[PDB]
Amino acid sequence: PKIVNIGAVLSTRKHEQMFREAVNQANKRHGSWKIQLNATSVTHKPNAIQMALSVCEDLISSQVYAILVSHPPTPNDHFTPTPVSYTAGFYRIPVLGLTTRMSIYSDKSIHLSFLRTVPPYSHQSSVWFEMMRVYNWNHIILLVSDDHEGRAAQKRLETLLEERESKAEKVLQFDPGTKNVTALLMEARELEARVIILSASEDDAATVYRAAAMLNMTGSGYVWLVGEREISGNALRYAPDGIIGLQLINGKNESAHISDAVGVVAQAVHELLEKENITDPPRGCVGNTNIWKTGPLFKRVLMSSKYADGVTGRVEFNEDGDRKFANYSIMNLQNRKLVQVGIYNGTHVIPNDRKIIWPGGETEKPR
Amino acid sequence: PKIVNIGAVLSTRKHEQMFREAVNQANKRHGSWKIQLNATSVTHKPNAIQMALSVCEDLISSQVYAILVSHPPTPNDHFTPTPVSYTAGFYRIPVLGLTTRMSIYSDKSIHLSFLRTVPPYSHQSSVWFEMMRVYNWNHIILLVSDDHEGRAAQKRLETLLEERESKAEKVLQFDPGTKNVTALLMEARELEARVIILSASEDDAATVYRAAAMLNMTGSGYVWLVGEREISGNALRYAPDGIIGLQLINGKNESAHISDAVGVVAQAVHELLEKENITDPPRGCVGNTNIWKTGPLFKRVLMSSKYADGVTGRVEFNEDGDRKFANYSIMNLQNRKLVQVGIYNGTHVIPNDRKIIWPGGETEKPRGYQV
Ligand SMILES: *[C@@H]1O[C@H](CO)[C@@H](O)[C@H](O)[C@H]1NC(C)=O
Ligand SMILES: *[C@@H]1O[C@H](CO)[C@@H](O)[C@H](O)[C@H]1NC(C)=O
Ligand SMILES: *[C@@H]1O[C@H](CO)[C@@H](O)[C@H](O)[C@H]1NC(C)=O
Ligand SMILES: *[C@@H]1O[C@H](CO)[C@@H](O)[C@H](O)[C@H]1NC(C)=O
Ligand SMILES: *[C@@H]1O[C@H](CO)[C@@H](O)[C@H](O)[C@H]1NC(C)=O
Ligand SMILES: *[C@@H]1O[C@H](CO)[C@@H](O)[C@H](O)[C@H]1NC(C)=O
Ligand SMILES: *[C@@H]1O[C@H](CO)[C@@H](O)[C@H](O)[C@H]1NC(C)=O
Ligand SMILES: *[C@@H]1O[C@H](CO)[C@@H](O)[C@H](O)[C@H]1NC(C)=O
Ligand SMILES: *[C@@H]1O[C@H](CO)[C@@H](O)[C@H](O)[C@H]1NC(C)=O
Ligand SMILES: *[C@@H]1O[C@H](CO)[C@@H](O)[C@H](O)[C@H]1NC(C)=O
Ligand SMILES: [Cl-]
Ligand SMILES: [Cl-]
Ligand SMILES: [Cl-]
Ligand SMILES: [Cl-]
Ligand SMILES: [Cl-]
Ligand SMILES: [Cl-]
Repeated sequence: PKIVNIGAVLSTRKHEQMFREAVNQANKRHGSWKIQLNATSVTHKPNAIQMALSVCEDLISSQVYAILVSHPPTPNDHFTPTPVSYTAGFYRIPVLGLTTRMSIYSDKSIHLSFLRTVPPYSHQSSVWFEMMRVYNWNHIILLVSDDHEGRAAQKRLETLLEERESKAEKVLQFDPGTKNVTALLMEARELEARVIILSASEDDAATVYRAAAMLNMTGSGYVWLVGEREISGNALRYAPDGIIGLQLINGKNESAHISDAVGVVAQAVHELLEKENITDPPRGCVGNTNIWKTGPLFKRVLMSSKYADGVTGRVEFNEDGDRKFANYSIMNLQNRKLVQVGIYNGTHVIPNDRKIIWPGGETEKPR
Repeated sequence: PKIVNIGAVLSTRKHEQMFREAVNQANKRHGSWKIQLNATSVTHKPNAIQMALSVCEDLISSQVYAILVSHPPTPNDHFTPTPVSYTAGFYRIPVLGLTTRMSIYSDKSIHLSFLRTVPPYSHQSSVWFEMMRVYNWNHIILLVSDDHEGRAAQKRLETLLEERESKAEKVLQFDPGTKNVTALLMEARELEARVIILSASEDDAATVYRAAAMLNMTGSGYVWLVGEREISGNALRYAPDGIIGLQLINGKNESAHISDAVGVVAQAVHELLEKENITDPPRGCVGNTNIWKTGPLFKRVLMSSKYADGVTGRVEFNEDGDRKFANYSIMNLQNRKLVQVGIYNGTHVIPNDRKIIWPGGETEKPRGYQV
């Protein structure tokens, strides 16, 4: 009866409980004959020192094969995984994030021991790419954050725009923390195109919306295309009517992602302990300066795993650990109410019977 | 020929060249017939995402043996090495700290590729213990911030007090960054002990200094014994006359450490290349998830290295993580002006000629102890 520990850092005590269930439920699902999956976990810490310290003292110390990182889906939490990733990445222990959508985790270096059940915001540009053409606009204005996250959605959208009739036109970028995006929009206003795509924080989207309206870029022939987040929080409070944003279906549904992540990890642990040339994970974090050799192997099996019937539906991973084929519900601001006017899944936009109102009030697609 | 690369993250463009010259000088001093030291460096980055990325794209990408980390010595930059230590720790490349004194880096098991030519703030408790040896304080209230830093200072002082017939008369901890301390200091004032040891951030120190001056804990009987930081910035603007604080000699001196680090990294890299089974450091960051097995070795070489005639004293690193063992200087607040009233060698507190006015303008030494 081989005991295999699985660690998680989660939001609440009830989620710790939800994890303990989902694990030993998936334990009976697979078969407790050969291996028996064990759940050990800790409540999340917002203080990234105290957090990194907990991953050693509470998780890695008790022989863990992989860690799940969860936290409140708030914009001043979306980085509580960085310490966990760095600490566990030290020994090559795969970290399975399930809330955070920050693109820095999907980079080709730094977070090499990381994968997630939810796509980064930079992938919302794959929807915008389909959106363009479905509604036949193909000359756009683009403004991104000029922090990593912003350029990550620019670099992507513009890659898809290559090889294609549609071109970038003019890419503009602002300093992340600014009030005063006036002279930047002022320059965009006199430009050719009037379908604006935005990538910003909740409060930064708010600042451009606020200043866009003050410069009369808010209505008529203008189209505003954003993602989720640019229609969350204060961004919603100051958004122009007729803006098109997105929302990741099941994105904030933490109980779902605990269920699916335990799904793939259980499924991939059995897959792993079949190879029979594997080492046990280190119980270290104390003068232990060596990795476990079968670390990255487990990580490769992890992110090449295929797992349909998931509660977030058909969960498989990226070239570098991102969720593949995720469902975004297309949103639209009609009279201060976000109404589902479409739905993107994997690829392709599929609108419903309900009609879109465009920025300014006038129905019927602008140019 | 044979080129050996050394990385560095430093404060300015002119500190970068300061580093490059120190590497060139280390070659002209060492052998340099077999191996020739080289200098690749980047400037420091506040934003921790951009710093981690720079360590990969600029430093690790240039096949680096060890990375030096410096930065402005502001209380806002003291954490800048965490992304460097994590990113380079990922491959077991040794990171050498020059300016940060945060105690978290000294920890067992969080930063295992980290070195520093400067001791942590928690080590100031070694100085306070000696301050109590001289000046016979045997009854103390010790208030520390209830974070890792404050707790690190109380754990080390309590250890030192344990192996002696003593402990803190009472230990008090406040929530880092609170603006109400009035309550805590109330139960402190009614105690027997009258010498107060504080371990707080520079802004937290000011909060307690005025909450203390108000409940009347500044005059006469009291002794205020703190460390650097509790006498820096907003603290010291609000610190009571007669407060005694520490100041790490050549702590804020970048060029002095840029030199000494290059010195010991040069001294140790020669030692390493003297050995059998040495593998080259990782070429790049991208899609690379193996370490270099000699990384841990090289770090153990670095830590057991000795270096006399630094500029900053005798350079050597202890076992715990690694931290220098060298001189501090005792400062006293007189007429709102910090004047040196003593100096601490590696071991003993040794008073100077200059006389020392205690809290509340008092001329002669108090004893704490209720009076
Ligand atoms: C299994 O998990 C429990 C907590 O759920 C933990 O206390 C125990 O140590 C784990 N088993 C092993 C063998 O470590
Ligand atoms: C900042 O905004 C002010 C008024 O809102 C304006 O006068 C100034 O030109 C703006 N500059 C930039 C760079 O946005
Ligand atoms: C603002 O410009 C838009 C053109 O997009 C137009 O609908 C509206 O009449 C303008 N209003 C003013 C006051 O200039
Ligand atoms: C989480 O997911 C469930 C379905 O699995 C659904 O009721 C809802 O969207 C979320 N509810 C809670 C309580 O998290
Ligand atoms: C939505 O995605 C599915 C499965 O990934 C794909 O086959 C299909 O093209 C999309 N929807 C429609 C209506 O075709
Ligand atoms: C040596 O360092 C310089 C920068 O000072 C760097 O550009 C060069 O590529 C390095 N040479 C080797 C062989 O690594
Ligand atoms: C909070 O502070 C005010 C004065 O600063 C005081 O009236 C009150 O007693 C304090 N309470 C606590 C718990 O510090
Ligand atoms: C008040 O303050 C002075 C110095 O600030 C001090 O000597 C005295 O003991 C304190 N207490 C009273 C009751 O005055
Ligand atoms: C650093 O040490 C040097 C001697 O190397 C000394 O002259 C100076 O005080 C320090 N540097 C600065 C900039 O103060
Ligand atoms: C001061 O310096 C050294 C430590 O480096 C030590 O040998 C000596 O005993 C110390 N104190 C005195 C009073 O000499
Ligand atoms: Cl700007
Ligand atoms: Cl206009
Ligand atoms: Cl920066
Ligand atoms: Cl408090
Ligand atoms: Cl009183
Ligand atoms: Cl010391």
